[PDB]
Parts: sequence; C-alpha cells; structure tokens
Amino acid sequence: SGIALSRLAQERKAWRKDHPFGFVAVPTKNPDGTMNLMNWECAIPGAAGTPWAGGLFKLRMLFKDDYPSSPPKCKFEPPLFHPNVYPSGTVCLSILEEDKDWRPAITIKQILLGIQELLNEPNIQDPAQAEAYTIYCQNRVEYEKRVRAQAKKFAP
Ligand SMILES: Oc1ccccc1-c1ccccc1O
Repeated sequence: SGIALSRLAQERKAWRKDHPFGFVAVPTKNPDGTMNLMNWECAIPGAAGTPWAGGLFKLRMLFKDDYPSSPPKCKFEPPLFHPNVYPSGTVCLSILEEDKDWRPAITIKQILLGIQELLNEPNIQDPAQAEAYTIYCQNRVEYEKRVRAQAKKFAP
C-alpha cells in the first residue's frame, strides 16, 4: 500500500526527530531483512509518580493496508493487567477505533502518549477485561498493589 507506506515513512521520520523520553517505536523486519513499516515494536514507560513508574511496557503496533483510514491495532506483549486491555493484550481506546475517535491525522506519538495516559487512568465505561475492572471498582488499594507488582515485573 503506497499510501500507507508513504505515511508510515513520514511517521518514522517525525518520531526519530522528536519523541517522548523513554518511549521506543521501531519498525520490524521482513524475512528477507528489509524494513516492515506495517509492524512496529514499541515500548511505553510508566509515568513517574504513579503505580506504573519504573515499568517498561512492550507493545506491538499493527497497521492495515488502508492506514491511515484505519487506526493501528495496538497489542501489549505480554498482555497487561488493566481494565481496558483485553486478555489478548489488545488495547481498548476510543482513538483506536475507526468509528469512534480515530482521525487519520493522529500520529504514532499521539497514540503512544494516549495509551500511556490510559494506563494510569482507566475508562470504567468500556471494560475490556473482567478481573482488572472488577478490582478497580471494588478496591483501589488492591488495584494499585497489583499494578505496582506488574511494574516491578516489567522493570528494565
Ligand atoms: O523488546 C522490545 C524492546 C523495545 C521496544 C519494543 C520491544 C518489543 C515490543 C513488542 C514485541 C516485542 C518486542 O521485542
């Protein structure tokens, strides 16, 4: 997809020039060793002063041939404990759905910062996983204890 590949090259150029500290976003490779702009390996650092602090959370960003008509699928690998992350690892976020808040102009930086924001502020009106959501609603202290354990587990 010429349109997708052209935009992804622009995203890569912009990201390399200016990106938030501690974040990573790099295209993967094809079997022949060439760059695969359709599949990116990324990492989001937990925000300082939050229960996520010190964690580095890996996720994959997968683009469809019609990007930027469609948002990428963003998937934590491995899956994370969080009310808006499906058990598969897929992130549930309004800007990541075409018929909700996705706009073609949204950048990879905006996506990764949006997901970082989501990590520390769940949206209780769109639960994606039963366990983290139930704990978040029933016992915030227990919820944060689980989050801190997870951040420690994913410390670099
Ligand atoms: O290991 C990483 C280090 C830095 C950024 C991303 C990854 C990664 C992200 C998703 C899937 C695999 C991966 O290796």
